[PDB]
Amino acid sequence: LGSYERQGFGAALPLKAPYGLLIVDFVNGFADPAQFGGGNIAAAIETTRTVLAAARERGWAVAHSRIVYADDDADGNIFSIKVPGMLTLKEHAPASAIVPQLAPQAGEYVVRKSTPSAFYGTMLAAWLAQRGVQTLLVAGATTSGCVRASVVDAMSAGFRPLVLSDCVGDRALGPHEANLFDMRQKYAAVMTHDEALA
Amino acid sequence: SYERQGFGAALPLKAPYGLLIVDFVNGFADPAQFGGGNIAAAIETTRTVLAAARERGWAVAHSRIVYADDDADGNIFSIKVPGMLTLKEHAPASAIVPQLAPQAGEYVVRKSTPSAFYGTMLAAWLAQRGVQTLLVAGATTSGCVRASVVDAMSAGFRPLVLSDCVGDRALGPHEANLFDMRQKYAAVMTHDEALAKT
Amino acid sequence: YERQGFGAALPLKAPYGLLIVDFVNGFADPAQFGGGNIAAAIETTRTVLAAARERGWAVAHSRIVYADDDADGNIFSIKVPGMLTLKEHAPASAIVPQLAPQAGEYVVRKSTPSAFYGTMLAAWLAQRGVQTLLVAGATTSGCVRASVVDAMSAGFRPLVLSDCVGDRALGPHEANLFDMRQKYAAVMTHDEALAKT
Amino acid sequence: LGSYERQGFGAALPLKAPYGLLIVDFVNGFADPAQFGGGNIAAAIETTRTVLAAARERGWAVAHSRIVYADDDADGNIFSIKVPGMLTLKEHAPASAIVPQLAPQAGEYVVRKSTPSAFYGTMLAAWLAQRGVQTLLVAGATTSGCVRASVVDAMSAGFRPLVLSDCVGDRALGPHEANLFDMRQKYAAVMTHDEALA
Repeated sequence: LGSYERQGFGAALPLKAPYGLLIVDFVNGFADPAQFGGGNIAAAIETTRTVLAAARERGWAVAHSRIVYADDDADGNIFSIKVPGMLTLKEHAPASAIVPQLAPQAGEYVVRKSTPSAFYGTMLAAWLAQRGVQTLLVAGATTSGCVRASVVDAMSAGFRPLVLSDCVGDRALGPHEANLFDMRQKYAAVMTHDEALA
Repeated sequence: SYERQGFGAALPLKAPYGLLIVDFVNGFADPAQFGGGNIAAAIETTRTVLAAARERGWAVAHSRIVYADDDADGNIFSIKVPGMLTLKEHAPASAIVPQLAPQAGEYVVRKSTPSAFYGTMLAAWLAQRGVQTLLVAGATTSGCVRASVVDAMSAGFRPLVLSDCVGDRALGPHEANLFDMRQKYAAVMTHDEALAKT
Repeated sequence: YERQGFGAALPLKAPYGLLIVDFVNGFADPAQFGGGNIAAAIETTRTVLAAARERGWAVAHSRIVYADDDADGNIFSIKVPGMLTLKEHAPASAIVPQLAPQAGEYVVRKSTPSAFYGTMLAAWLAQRGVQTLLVAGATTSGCVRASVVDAMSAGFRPLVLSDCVGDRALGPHEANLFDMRQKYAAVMTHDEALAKT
Repeated sequence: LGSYERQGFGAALPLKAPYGLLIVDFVNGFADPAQFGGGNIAAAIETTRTVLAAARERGWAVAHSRIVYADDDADGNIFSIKVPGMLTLKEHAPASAIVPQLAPQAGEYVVRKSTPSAFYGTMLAAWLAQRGVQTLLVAGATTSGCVRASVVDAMSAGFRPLVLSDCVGDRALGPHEANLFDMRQKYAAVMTHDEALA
């Protein structure tokens, strides 16, 4: 693991406005640990609220993500084979719904996805492109799933990702911190929410 | 919680098959620059695999990180990992290692981001051939391998992770990323198992 | 075009799919966004769609749809102010009844001309192994031609059903069929297509 | 043709900074009427030099497109089924080179594609998003071809297209003028170069 600093990894990603905020799948099925798990997801959702309000106070473009399949499993995919309970994430299923504490407002965009990433076959890139977004704070679940996937795509799409370490949670803490490492060492700025805001 | 929330489900293999070898390039073969860890081993192991594909008629595509000579397309990825800039077309570091040298009509895919698919023709190329299951070998396990794997799932292809054919510079990062991929994104197996079943 | 090698034939190749682009109430009725030959295109598509279901082909439909607060109001809705009126539950945005979606049929929602742009449609077709995409919809010089180029670029063989695509104005319809024929597609009537497939 | 004004097509697309210039496929092959040129492409090439020169001294983001296929035809696609001459635009074939008149310098990106649009299977979108580009001047060839593909994708990608009326070119005036109509109507601000820079 010394190879990372030798070969020049983990360089700081300087921060640049305009800012935006992406919250990825903080949805009833991911908050409640009976369905799609809880390690530090419950905690992450709640801390995120400060950011969200911070977002709305500064006039930040904000985007929320939801995994949504079609009711007749029309768009059932390779993903929903590997993790079968994702098919159950239908448009009206309470389980697919954003959690009351992060409920969307005003001109904030809600993106429906059938993949891990909030960019993949969505209009997220162009929405942020259009709004001239340079740096993008990310929050959500899962750290080792949709978050990271969404985070690497933010990067590739041309956005300076800033991962809120205390605003992403997983059902599993080991994966949680390894994916923070990967991301810290390769794909974005990685700091807690009070730090980000400042 | 992973078991109890339905993860880990087998992803059956489905012909026709293809092979994607990601960033098996001198940069990543060579530990003074970007290599190290278990990268030298997956490269040799991948030869056996690349040979089989050649015998069986599969679509084979190779990936290479390539940034512009004048840093024209230097990007956010370039900022966390400034060395990725150094991989110019015609820098020997960007060249596919000689021992997996392309043939024939095997597609060499040029990318400037982690994933083989991002900002490239790989899905279209594979789509046109009707590949259903994609063997993936390459580096880095925790880097470009995982990005390509997740994107290949997202684009419709069943990912087949050849776990002794993917390498990283650090064993912790390598194991963690293989675990995520098996859980969520791919059928992970050894070349022996994959080759025989396919 | 012939001196430079254009409009070569594009041979047909199973598995077949069908795309129906934006045949919605807004686009079929002439005061809203419809007009011209769009309505007869809808009626000829019915026959194709029926055959697709019987043949077991993958069927996609598309719909233009913006968010209800206009949060995703983009550049396309600056050029064409009306498009923003295509909200999810707005009747204008709903597929025409003649062509209602059944069971396995994918409803692609979009806020741009192409059914491929920022949608999963390439990924949906590829999962199935569709090699040839039959295309119907409105508008020939809009969402069709954009969809036809994109399926071509995503590696699919576009078969444009020239009598199932329809437009506001004949000229653009005709000069966009021409392009599609010269650069992007097998273009042919729906009865040839149903025969050769 | 009345229908356009009545249903609200053709409304103004306001020019918004910062600006960016895209030049599509003004390559020797498309300047040369034996191969892919003809019509008003020659004159589009010459007028373009003025927009390019203004782009450089104004600090505008500049991207230039080229069509390029692999030497061994490994990326032969549906496009070159329909226009087989496309196969001969190989990386080092004179016909694939940007015409000397619009010789790129600088941090000017050159984007290599095998499809009509400069945006499809390329980094162009992420490239302009990182630079914060809001309005994108377009020029190139063919109007009824790669320029129309590029301008519709530009727009879709969240950028304000601006077709340089006299810097886009075709081999036939009928398709040229049909395509400017559609673009003027659904996709772009359309106006001459001097209108444009002023």
